[PDB]
Amino acid sequence: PFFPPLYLGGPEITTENCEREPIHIPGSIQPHGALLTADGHSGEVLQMSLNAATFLGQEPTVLRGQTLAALLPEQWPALQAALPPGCPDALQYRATLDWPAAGHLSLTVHRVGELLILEFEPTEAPHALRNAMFALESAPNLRALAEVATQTVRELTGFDRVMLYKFAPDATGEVIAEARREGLHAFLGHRFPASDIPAQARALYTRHLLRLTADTRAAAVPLDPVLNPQTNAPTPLGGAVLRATSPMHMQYLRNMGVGSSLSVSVVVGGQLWGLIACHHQTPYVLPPDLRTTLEYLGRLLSLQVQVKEALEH
Amino acid sequence: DPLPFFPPLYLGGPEITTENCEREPIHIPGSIQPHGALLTADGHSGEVLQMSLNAATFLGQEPTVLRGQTLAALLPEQWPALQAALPPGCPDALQYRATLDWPAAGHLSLTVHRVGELLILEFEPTEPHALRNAMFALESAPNLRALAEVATQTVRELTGFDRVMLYKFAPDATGEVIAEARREGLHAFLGHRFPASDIPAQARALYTRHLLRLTADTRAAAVPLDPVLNPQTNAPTPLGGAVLRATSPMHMQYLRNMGVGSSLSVSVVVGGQLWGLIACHHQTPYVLPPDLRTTLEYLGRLLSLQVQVKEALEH
Ligand SMILES: *C/C=C1/C(=C/c2[nH]c(/C=C3[NH+]=C(/C=C4\NC(=O)C(C=C)=C4C)C(C)=C\3CCC(=O)O)c(CCC(=O)O)c2C)NC(=O)[C@H]1C
Ligand SMILES: *C/C=C1/C(=C/c2[nH]c(/C=C3[NH+]=C(/C=C4\NC(=O)C(C=C)=C4C)C(C)=C\3CCC(=O)O)c(CCC(=O)O)c2C)NC(=O)[C@H]1C
Repeated sequence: PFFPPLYLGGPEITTENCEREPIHIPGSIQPHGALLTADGHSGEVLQMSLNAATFLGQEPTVLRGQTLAALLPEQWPALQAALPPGCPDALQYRATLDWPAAGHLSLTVHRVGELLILEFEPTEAPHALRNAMFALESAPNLRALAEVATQTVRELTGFDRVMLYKFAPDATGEVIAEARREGLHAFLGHRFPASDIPAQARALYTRHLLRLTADTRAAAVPLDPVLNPQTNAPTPLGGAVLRATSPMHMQYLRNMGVGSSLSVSVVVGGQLWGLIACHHQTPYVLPPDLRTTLEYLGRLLSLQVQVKEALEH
Repeated sequence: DPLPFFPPLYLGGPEITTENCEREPIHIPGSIQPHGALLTADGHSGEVLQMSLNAATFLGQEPTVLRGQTLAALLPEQWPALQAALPPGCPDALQYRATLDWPAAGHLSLTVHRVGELLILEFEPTEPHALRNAMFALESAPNLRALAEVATQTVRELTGFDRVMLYKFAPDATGEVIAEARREGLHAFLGHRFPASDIPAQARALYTRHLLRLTADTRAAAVPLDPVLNPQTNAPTPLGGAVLRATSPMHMQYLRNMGVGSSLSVSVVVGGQLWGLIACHHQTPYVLPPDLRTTLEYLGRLLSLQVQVKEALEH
């Protein structure tokens, strides 16, 4: 099963119970964005991140009464149609708001049962993606495909190190390719145990395909209330990219000397084949539109991995 | 019966009938569609060899001036990028794309690929979260039918085409419209079935490698290359990888007979075989700009993946 989260007086995680930490219900988010939850029917704002006032420019109480209808007039009917009751928690809808306080915000919404989860992040506003797609397709074998993928991602993102991590049948890991800035250690060829990406983590990475930590020293921002009014239970955040990253897993990025990280899951035959793993030495908020490019690349790599593995077997 | 290609018309080959369907060399027509321009150049020196006859009017230069310069001089910023992206021995399927600001012609899209020692350069005029939203909707479709319907409707919304069908090949290469989105008033093709020779086998092989072709105007005359043969080889210039390459007159006649002014399709490729086709119709001529066509190319790949996934959920 899982332990209760901390804020419901559950045990503090260790290296003894690595498999039961509820990474999907931390009750908090990373501070480079803001999150609201809301009722599926009424559009009634039920929870907000204590930092919402910053991004939205709204007097705190104003929000926690109001309706999405009021708050987002153009958007609220689109949401209603895009995310019908009963849809999967994996389905997401995005829009760009030209919002008074903040030039442009990206809005990302998904639905978990009766709750809409809304994420707001700063945003903005060429051929590198098309060029990359053809490059991946003409790679002659899996090894070269891995090399092209890591190089392409590094060029698109500027990340200090981009690896292709591959899981063995027992969940043992292997960096099989790596693109990195001069003057970093080389993790190419190394392996790591199946514990280092635990079992509920690989389960969530199978369904929600891109997760990231923007600053390994930033404090999480609580949800208020912490419990969903609807249920008097924890809000599932597993499909939110803003959802707080396990302090366990941030402590290990710090011990490595990483200040910003990001992965895209590579899913083949319904299973987690491997990750596109990116490292930055300093804090780094990759904007939403560039993340989208990596999300596309994730799908394309998933296709090409199968194609390429089929021409060996 | 499968038989080798005839020589093209310009090398004294025969004209094409219902008898000799399978034997047109559809890849080497010696000509392009008039809404863009094409140059060929030597892959090592960058000497310009062939050009479409309309090139002066896209590129704003006399032929003899174009042909008298190397790509190093014509494309000083792109020439080194081309050479890195398209190394000798690379496959003909690999494409490099850039946008140019050309004085006389505005923003041009440049698409380049390499066939042996030849570079082929295509120039076309070029011009929010719809793709991301579509990607997730496709993935959440519960079964093959719902996927097919979401895919057709999405493509129609993105493009404005009068008719978008998903066309699926059977094992005998007969096909069948399994989903479609269509303009009000058009008659349905859904569930119809069409004989194998409707898409003959020399073109199904080509659609397994080069995943997007179109006819922008089914009455437009093709524009010859000049000279017609590659001076490197005194042989035909391979245009199977060029979206501009002129479209065969037997195909063009049939689209005309169906009342179509504009066509397009992306291939859906599963396990190395052509599974089907996102076919698009418009009643009037219609040019879809290169950046919009890129969205369809990306959807072609997504759909190939999702078709595998939906079919595996099915035994
Ligand atoms: C006692 C718990 C441990 C633990 C937990 C844990 N790990 C993740 C996710 C990841 N762990 C990774 C480990 C590596 N990072 C590397 O750079 C390398 C190799 C060079 C390895 C083996 C990786 C890559 C991930 C994926 C996430 C990412 O970095 O982008 C989680 C899940 C966190 C979340 O879902 O928010 C958890 C709880 N990992 C351990 O190694 C032990 C100490
Ligand atoms: C003697 C040869 C004949 C022939 C020539 C020919 N046809 C193609 C390609 C296509 N034919 C298609 C037929 C259909 N169009 C539809 O709308 C439907 C159903 C609703 C069918 C069955 C299709 C879809 C294609 C593919 C092209 C596209 O979709 O855009 C070619 C190859 C063209 C080229 O690569 O240059 C040729 C030479 N067509 C015949 O019917 C026979 C008599």
